[PDB]
Amino acid sequence: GLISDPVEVDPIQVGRDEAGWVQELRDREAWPKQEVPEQAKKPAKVGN
Amino acid sequence: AHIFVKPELVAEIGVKQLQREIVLPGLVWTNPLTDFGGSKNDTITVRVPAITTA
Repeated sequence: GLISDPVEVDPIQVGRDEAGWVQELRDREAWPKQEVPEQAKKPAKVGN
Repeated sequence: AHIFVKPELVAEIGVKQLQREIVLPGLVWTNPLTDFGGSKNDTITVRVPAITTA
C-alpha cells in the first residue's frame, strides 16, 4: 500500500487472538456480577 | 504487513499443580510385624490373651 494509508491489521495480533491467551475479565462496574468469560475458564493446554 | 520469524519461548516461573501435603503415614502403627516370609499365606497371626469371669 502507501505510507499515508491507515494502519492495517497486524498478523501478530491475529495470531495472538487465535491463541486465545489474552486475559478477559468480568466488568467491574456491572451489576449484577457477570458470568465468567469463556477464556477465563479454558483449561491449560495438554502440550504446546 | 511486516512478517517476522520468532521462536516460541517456554518458561518456568514456579507455577506448578498444587498438590497435597502428606501427614498420615507417620500417624499410623507401621511395621509391628515383619516376618511375612516364613509364615504360610503371608499371614502372621496376632494372639490376644484370654480373660475370664468369676
